[PDB]
Amino acid sequence: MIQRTPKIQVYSRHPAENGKSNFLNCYVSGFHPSDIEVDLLKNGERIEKVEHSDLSFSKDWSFYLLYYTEFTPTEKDEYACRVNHVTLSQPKIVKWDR
Ligand code: NA
Repeated sequence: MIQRTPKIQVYSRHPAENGKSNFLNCYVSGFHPSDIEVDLLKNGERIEKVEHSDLSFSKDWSFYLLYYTEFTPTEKDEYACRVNHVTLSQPKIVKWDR
């Protein structure tokens, strides 16, 4: 058996074909086992509608998840990604910078 704690990165991107659109992204990387729970949060509340959840693996024991959706951030709102995995004794919450 092998188990590996996910690396978690939270960031925003504008698709170049539609620059007015903005996406909030949580990239959860290099984890094992694949069992996982991942949410985007707005002001502590789970965002229910997340349009994209893309899972892949490299080696059989290394998984990668890109979890993202369109959003409209204001200066006041706080966004975060919350991840639960067997390697994390408590949920890990990573704040979006900006
Ligand atoms: Na856990």
